[PDB]
Amino acid sequence: DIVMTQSPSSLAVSAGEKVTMNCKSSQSLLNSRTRKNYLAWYQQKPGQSPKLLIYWASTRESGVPDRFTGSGSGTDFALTISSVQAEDLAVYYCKQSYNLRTFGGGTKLEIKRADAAPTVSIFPPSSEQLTSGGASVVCFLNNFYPKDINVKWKIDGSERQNGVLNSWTDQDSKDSTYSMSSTLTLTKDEYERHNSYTCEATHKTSTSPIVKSFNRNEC
Amino acid sequence: EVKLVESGGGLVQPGGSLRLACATSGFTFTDYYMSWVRQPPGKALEWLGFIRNKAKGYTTEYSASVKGRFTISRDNSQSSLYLQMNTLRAEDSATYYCARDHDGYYEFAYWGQGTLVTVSAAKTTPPSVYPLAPMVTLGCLVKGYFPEPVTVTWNSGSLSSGVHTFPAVLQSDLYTLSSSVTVPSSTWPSETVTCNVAHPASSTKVDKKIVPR
Repeated sequence: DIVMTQSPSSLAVSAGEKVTMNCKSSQSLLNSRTRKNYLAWYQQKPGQSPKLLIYWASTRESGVPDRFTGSGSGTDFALTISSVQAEDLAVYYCKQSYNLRTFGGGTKLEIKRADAAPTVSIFPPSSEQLTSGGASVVCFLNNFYPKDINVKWKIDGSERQNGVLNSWTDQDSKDSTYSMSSTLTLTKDEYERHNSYTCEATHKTSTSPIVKSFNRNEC
Repeated sequence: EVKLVESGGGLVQPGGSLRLACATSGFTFTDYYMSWVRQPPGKALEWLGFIRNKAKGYTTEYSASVKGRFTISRDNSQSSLYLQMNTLRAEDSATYYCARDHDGYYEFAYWGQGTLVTVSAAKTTPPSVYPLAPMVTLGCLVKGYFPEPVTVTWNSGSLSSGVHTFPAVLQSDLYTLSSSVTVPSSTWPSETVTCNVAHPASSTKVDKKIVPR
């Protein structure tokens, strides 16, 4: 029951910058027999299993690049990355093995990049979904930066709040962008009452929303 | 190659039990300590327990959160590790990883791919798969399934770049997710594009061609 506390929660930094994140333990991790601090750092990239980077506080695992460094002793420790590359995108966790094992809560490493406008696409209900009396209208808002964004749905000039589920990817390693999905679901009845469907997207890359639309009558 | 493959997870009723197996090869199994760690969707890693190597008589330790309820053992002839999990609750819903810890030779710690455990009284249900027709962006709607995971590829995987697949979102015991893919407008609709959906839990494989207009 040793407690581990990590900070900050997250950070965002450009390809090439240097960074440092910290880990504090509720008691000393220093072993009197070996004179080693039993503290280790893991990297978990999105979708993947954690990988060991550093152990004994500052010894680099085989095959690991030396831009990764860890430091500290006792109850305080740190991990440093010198020239963050785009593939460092990941959540970093410390882990004590002095007595049993305990992970920290993790620090998330976001990659900073040039602002980018979402590519927005809209898709009317498929005829096979209509066949079973369901109607889902789907908006993709792809490859934008930064991450924060607001989606509004309009039906025949009137906003719709409800029936809408949004989902967000994790940052892409390959280009450092975010994407988002926004699904409006209705009954097939409700769908055929109205005409024009519109998702409007508010991103700091414009004061005007990005709008894409379809009219049922044109399908 | 050192391999570790977890199995024995999936969907399980509250109060039920599971035994996770981790099948190992490529290293002298008996010389290493082995650990189990879990991670609920979106949350931090959590150490569950280890078992020590042959030199230490294969003794065990557990975190405070599972001690008394889960047990680890190993089949040292077959090079396999186990996690027995009793009286499961919604808190146990997570990915479970097998890890090789340490002990012995020249060169790495290694982790399996993990297995998803979902503790729920909702029942297995297959997805409905819908094509999303209009550089051009197509997609696939994967709707109405339980439990996670599903896997979505484009053209049996041959389209890999320009693919986004969004995390599923649970509502009324059914997940929905979508996948988009972006091609050159010059290639579709001349060459076809097909979304392939696999939902192992219901033994579902579906293909769905993206047909224009």
